[PDB]
Amino acid sequence: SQVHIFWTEVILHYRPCESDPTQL
Amino acid sequence: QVHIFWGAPITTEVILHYRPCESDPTQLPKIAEKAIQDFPTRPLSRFIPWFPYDGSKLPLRPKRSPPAS
Amino acid sequence: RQDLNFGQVVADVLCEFLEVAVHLILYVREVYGIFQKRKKYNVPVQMSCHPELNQYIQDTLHCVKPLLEKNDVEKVVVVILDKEHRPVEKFVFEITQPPSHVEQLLRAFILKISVCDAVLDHNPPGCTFTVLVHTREAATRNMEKIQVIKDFPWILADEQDVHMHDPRLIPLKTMTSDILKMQLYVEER
Amino acid sequence: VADVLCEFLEVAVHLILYVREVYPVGIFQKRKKYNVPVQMSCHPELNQYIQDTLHCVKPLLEKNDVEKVVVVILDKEHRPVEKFVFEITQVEQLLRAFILKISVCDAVLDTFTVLVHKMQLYVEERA
Amino acid sequence: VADVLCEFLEVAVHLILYVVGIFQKRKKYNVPVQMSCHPELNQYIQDTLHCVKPLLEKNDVEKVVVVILDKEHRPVEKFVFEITQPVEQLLRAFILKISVCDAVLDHNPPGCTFTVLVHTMQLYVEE
Amino acid sequence: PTVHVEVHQRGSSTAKKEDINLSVRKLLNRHNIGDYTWTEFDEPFLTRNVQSVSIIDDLSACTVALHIFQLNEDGPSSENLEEETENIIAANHWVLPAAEFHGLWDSLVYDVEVKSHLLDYVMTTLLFSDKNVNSNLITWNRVVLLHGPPGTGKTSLCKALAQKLTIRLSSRYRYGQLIEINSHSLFSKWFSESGKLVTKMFQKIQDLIDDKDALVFVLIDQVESLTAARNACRAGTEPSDAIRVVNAVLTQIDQIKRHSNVVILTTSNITEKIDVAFVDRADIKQYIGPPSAAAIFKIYLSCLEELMKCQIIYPRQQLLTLRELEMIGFIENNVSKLSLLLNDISRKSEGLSGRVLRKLPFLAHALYVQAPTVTIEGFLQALSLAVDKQFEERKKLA
Amino acid sequence: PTVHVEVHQRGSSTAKKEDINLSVRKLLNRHNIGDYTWTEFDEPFLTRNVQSVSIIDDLSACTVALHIFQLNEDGPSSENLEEETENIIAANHWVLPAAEFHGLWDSLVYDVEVKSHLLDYVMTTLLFSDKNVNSNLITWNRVVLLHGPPGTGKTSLCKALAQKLTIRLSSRYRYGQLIEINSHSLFSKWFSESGKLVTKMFQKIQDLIDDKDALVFVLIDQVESLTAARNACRAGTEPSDAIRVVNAVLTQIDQIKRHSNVVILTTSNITEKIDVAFVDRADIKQYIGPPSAAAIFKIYLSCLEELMKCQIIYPRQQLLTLRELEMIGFIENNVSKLSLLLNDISRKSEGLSGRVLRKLPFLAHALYVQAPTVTIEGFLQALSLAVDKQFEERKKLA
Amino acid sequence: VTKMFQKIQDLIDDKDALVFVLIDQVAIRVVNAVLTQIDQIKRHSNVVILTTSNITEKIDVAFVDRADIKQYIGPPSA
Ligand SMILES: Nc1ncnc2c1ncn2[C@@H]1O[C@H](COP(=O)(O)OP(=O)(O)OP(O)(O)=S)[C@@H](O)[C@H]1O
Ligand SMILES: Nc1ncnc2c1ncn2[C@@H]1O[C@H](COP(=O)(O)OP(=O)(O)OP(O)(O)=S)[C@@H](O)[C@H]1O
Repeated sequence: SQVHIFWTEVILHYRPCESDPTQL
Repeated sequence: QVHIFWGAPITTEVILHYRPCESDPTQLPKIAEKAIQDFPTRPLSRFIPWFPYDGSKLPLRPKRSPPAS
Repeated sequence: RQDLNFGQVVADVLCEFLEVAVHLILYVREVYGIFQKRKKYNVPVQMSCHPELNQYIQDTLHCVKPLLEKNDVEKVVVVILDKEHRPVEKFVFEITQPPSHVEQLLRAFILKISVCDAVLDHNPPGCTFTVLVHTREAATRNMEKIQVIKDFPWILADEQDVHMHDPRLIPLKTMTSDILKMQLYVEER
Repeated sequence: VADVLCEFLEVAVHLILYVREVYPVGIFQKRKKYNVPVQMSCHPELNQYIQDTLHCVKPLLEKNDVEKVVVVILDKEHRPVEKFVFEITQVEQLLRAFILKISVCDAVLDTFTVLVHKMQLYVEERA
Repeated sequence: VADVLCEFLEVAVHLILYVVGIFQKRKKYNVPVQMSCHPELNQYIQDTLHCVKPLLEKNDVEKVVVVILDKEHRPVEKFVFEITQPVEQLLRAFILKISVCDAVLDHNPPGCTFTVLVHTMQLYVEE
Repeated sequence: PTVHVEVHQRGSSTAKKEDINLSVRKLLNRHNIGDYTWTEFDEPFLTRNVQSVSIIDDLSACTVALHIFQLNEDGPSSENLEEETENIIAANHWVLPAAEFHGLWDSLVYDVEVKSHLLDYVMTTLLFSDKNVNSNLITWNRVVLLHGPPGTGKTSLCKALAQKLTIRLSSRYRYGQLIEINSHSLFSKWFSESGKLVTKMFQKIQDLIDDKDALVFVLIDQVESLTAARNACRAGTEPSDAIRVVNAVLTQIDQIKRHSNVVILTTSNITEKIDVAFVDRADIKQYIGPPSAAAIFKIYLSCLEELMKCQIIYPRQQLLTLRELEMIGFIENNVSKLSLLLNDISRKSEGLSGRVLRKLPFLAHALYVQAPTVTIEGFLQALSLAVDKQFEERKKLA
Repeated sequence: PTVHVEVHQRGSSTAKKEDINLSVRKLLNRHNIGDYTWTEFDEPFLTRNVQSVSIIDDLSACTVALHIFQLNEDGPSSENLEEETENIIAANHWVLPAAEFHGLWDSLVYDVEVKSHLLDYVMTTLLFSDKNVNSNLITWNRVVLLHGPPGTGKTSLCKALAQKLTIRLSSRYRYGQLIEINSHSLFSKWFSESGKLVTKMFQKIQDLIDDKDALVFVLIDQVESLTAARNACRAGTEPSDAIRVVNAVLTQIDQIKRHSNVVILTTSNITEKIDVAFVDRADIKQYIGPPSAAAIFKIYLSCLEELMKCQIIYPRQQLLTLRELEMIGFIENNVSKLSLLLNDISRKSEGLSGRVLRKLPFLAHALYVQAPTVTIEGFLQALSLAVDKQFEERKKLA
Repeated sequence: VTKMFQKIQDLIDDKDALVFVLIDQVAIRVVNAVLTQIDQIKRHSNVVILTTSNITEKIDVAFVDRADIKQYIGPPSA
């Protein structure tokens, strides 16, 4: 029911340190 | 932890919430990293009357009364 | 090339904006139940159904509307008051005037006075208003400019309807503007 | 109690939206629905929108990673022009007060995203 | 058991990053496995599983989908791990199932740049 | 030496830049064979993450540089007044690289080598910028003028420039802005209000300039309208428009000269009736002239193999370029006849503006041939009659 | 006679002033011997607290004058002049040398008569001021006007004068000042909102003159924006407010005539159709034409020297100057061959304005050279080609 | 022009409808927000735009320069 994107009501995940991928 | 719900249709990690059915934002994270950052913070300005109630400057008043009910 | 003059509405509209305001506030301040919910100025204004009270306002304000246009007026005050004619709710429109933005921010005004019933505690019903016209000249100087209306007469600053007190200002608004410093604030008692 | 403090935040968010005139559609009108003297929205889409945003921060707020509930009012560029920041350190007395607060806080002042980094509401506004 | 299952998901995700010289034999859970010495990756995968941890404290879960990406981040391969979540041979039996899977099948470019997902012991692969 | 390669990445493709670079370098080194463009690929990743690859001026050399770009989907943003938001400014705002601009740089055909001069101008600008030359000692006004006959694609070349520069110079500026200035909506004329209006749009230009990681191109159409010749005009009846609106732009542009990530591009029609104090503040004032015989032949080609590409002219006959006709030496032959007849149309269709040239196939397939599918030498005949149809129509309107 | 030395304090050279004075004194007593510029020293306090020591117009065991000066990195500091915060930026404010105008006085090249005159003017102003001459028997309005064909650099002359005089008079006055007036933010559409804004500007300037330790230069860039001709405004098109502005400006300029620390610098191009009642209110009206042959040679020599120093031209050659060329009697030889060929370029480049003469070293490397390096006689030929291109591009544009 | 063309665009993406759309006598007053929509629907294809302008040569840059073929009708016939 939920999916997470360690990169349906989706709980993504960001980890702001990695943020090179301009379009996440 | 910071919780950036882009939506409302017209160290510290980020638990952003995607929740898509459109797949066409093309910018959650930069706007998420925009909503996260503190920007020029205007100080809390204070309130004060500029015309106080002067005891030497007094008001006007008309005569008649309203229709009571 | 055409340089050109201007056509100010400056001092009059205020009171007649007060008209809307008072027609709203007489509603919201719970001092009107003969009021009806209506539509005007793109807001949920609550006005009065009585054309008789409409003409009563015509007399009370729309007769002095060019007479109130003297810029000497400091506090256009809706004193919301009991039988003693002393405030409980000082809607002090402190008109600090520096002589459609006016309704652009009276949008907030009307809208928030509408919300003021979520801030205004339960004021007892059965209490009327007086329009205290605070001028730059004390004790009602120049009776002519206040009794301009022939059928509608005016009175001097008699000891009862001249003073107010208990000034606890919670500035529900501080909406400065271009023409207006509408320092409206609801001074509770 | 957070199951009704979320609805108190509902009160807050829509009243900010309401007093800021973020839209000209005057949908808002007085709503004491279940005896709550607060002025919410008449869009059940948006009432349940706040409901499930707060639902999905319910495994997230009372976990107390919260360091400030920043209800940003967004911009045309989706910019935090007015971060209405609420500190998470928790009986109508506060409610009207917060209501009062918001109003008197909009006193000085003149598209919302609910970011979650005395309910000392303060406004970080553009100068 | 959820905690030790999360450590076995560690074993999985990273040994499957292996299943080149920047990797090394060391004792994990009383077996020698040839992974990476990277402390950043060690604690990063620990963080992935320990954010998966409250997720499994919810107990509502379907899969731990350890997506082995291509370099394009647009899956030409994948590894869905549909454990229907409610001795050493069997703690190594899972690893031999995945080894025989990558045996009949094939891996991806050296840096698999994988992004673990979860859908909230058995498995397969969508190639 | 050096050669340039540009590759269209798809918007729905999101692979990292360096993977794209490695894959295209792999394709090039495997193939390593003139200026033709790749469209066919043999790698599922590269297919779903690339649209085309192209060489811009048959050699196995490896002096290759890759420019990768994304033509932005949405069109123009609009610019209106700050407090008079109704119509005061209304400037156009392209966020380059933009979709509606591609293929534009290729289609245009000239014969004075405007493209190379006007591109290596900006290249040398960047060279002098990175080397830290004394801006007090060697300077440029960053203003390029283009004037010439009406309808001859003068303004087309500026959008092509901007597109080609935000493509070529990627990874040196994340993106480019292109502000199209309407020089007719800034003449609210009652006692120098337009001369005060230029100031607001130029402050907005300053706003878009200080974002020092974005290359900005300011495109002014009808630069004769904003800067009317004040001196020679013996009209004192012009109160403050001819003196306080030209002087209100000769300053705001001398103010952006100090910055370096800005370029001013201007399109003019009348060579005279423009302020002599603005024909000194332009680095390149290049004249775009009406197409010449070889140019006309090349444009007609472009049109005809365009029609063949879409199967309009179903029986595909090889259209021989003028170089092959020179090589054979104008020898009549069963395939060489069609190129010859095209070339006779080229001399007969001489002196027309490029816009009517790029129209003429439309009319020649409109009136003279209704066929949904056409054989060559009748369509060519349709052109040879439609050109005379255009001459007579122009003579009709006196 | 006196020779003048300027010594430049670096950013953190805070130490003192008198120590530097005496230190440069013993430096000059150890040297004692055209204009020169020292940048490399030996004594540690010199090498640390001094960036440059220039002797600007031999036996120096005579009268010598020092001017210690330190550049200030401040910025615009705009004056809002807002009545209700709706007004727009006016009167941008420059300060004691802002490092943006540094090196200006010597890059500009005119005839000899244009700088010495404009300097001893302000010098005699103070000479008369502090000898207590009678105010109303010999007086001046303290206003200078510069006119010439456009492009010949008459805003740089005023800003460089401000720089040079702030430095040259650092003893009589604590520091300098400059207000550049935005002559297009004073006007307003409404009735008698113009003259009030003009008098508001000049009363603000008057406030800035209240202190007698500053030295205020007021630069009105293009007067005809403000002092429009009064009678030439023909029937009906130009309202009355075009007269109130001019006479308010004239009255204010007369009202700030009494002080002694204000100089008003005003310029306008060949559009010298200035109101006569203002074109009489001017002590010095100087003509700034286009550069002459020697001026062209010096601009080109400076451009080439800077380019060699900056490593766009790698192989450095010692280019002669006119004085030695007339010394050798124009004898052709290897050392002067390139010098004479540059001179022949100059003799054929007569006619353009300075505004473009400092572009050509950028165009001749932007349009006729590909390698980011080139030898002299390989770059100087592209200079001739760019000169001819500019001339033709002028000619065919009518 | 906002919802009318969303309906029309629902009628365009299908290959079956030859939708032609008439504009009559060619936010509010700080643009008409009609351009951006009509310009974007120009792109869909199989949606052909006709405009009964009824206004002579005097024309704005907004629509009269994106229009390609322009014919004039004078007085009606007998
Ligand atoms: N010389 C040319 N070669 C090839 N195509 C041309 C040429 N000139 C014009 N075109 C085509 O003309 C169309 C538009 O040209 P425009 O640039 O609008 O002409 P223009 O010069 O703008 O005229 P003005 O000045 O705006 S009237 C483009 O689609 C060009 O492809
Ligand atoms: N005689 C000169 N020597 C060197 N440079 C000059 C000379 N004349 C002009 N220039 C160059 O001109 C460049 C710009 O001069 P500007 O002052 O902007 O011209 P200017 O006269 O403002 O033009 P207006 O304002 O249109 S008269 C300066 O950088 C000067 O170098």
